[PDB]
Amino acid sequence: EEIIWESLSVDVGSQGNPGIVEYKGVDTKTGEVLFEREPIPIGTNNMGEFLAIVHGLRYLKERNSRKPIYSDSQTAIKWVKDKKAKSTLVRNEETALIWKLVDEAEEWLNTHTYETPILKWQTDKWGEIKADYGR
RNA sequence: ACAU
DNA sequence: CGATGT
Ligand SMILES: [K+]
Ligand SMILES: [K+]
Ligand SMILES: [Mg+2]
Ligand SMILES: [Mg+2]
Repeated sequence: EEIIWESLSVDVGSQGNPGIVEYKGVDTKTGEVLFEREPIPIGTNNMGEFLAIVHGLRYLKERNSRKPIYSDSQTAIKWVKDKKAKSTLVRNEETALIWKLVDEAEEWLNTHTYETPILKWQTDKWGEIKADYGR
């Protein structure tokens, strides 16, 4: 129904899918960019979406913030819930870096706790998520 | 079908 | 139009 403005919003941006993947997190109320991941040469949209949420979890935990996270990715929200990124991307030399980060993100989820609500951004009702890359 |  | 996902 109502946007929770006191929140963190994350999104992926890519050049190709699979392709170059980046992500960022922003203050939903103001759009202030709070973190930005250096581009990863080969990844999928959903791996980036997943990494972005997990990074948000770690960012908020480190700052003792109870803010929820918005993501527009049904897939990544479920992957974080499951603590398991069920990506189809081939594991080979050129995808090594993204798979390393995904493995480490899962590993972090399996060794830490959090109460952060991970909420679906309702793009159809509210427009594009505030962390969108505008491509 | 829905979410990207 | 193509791809990644439930
Ligand atoms: K975009
Ligand atoms: K499809
Ligand atoms: Mg998105
Ligand atoms: Mg977007």
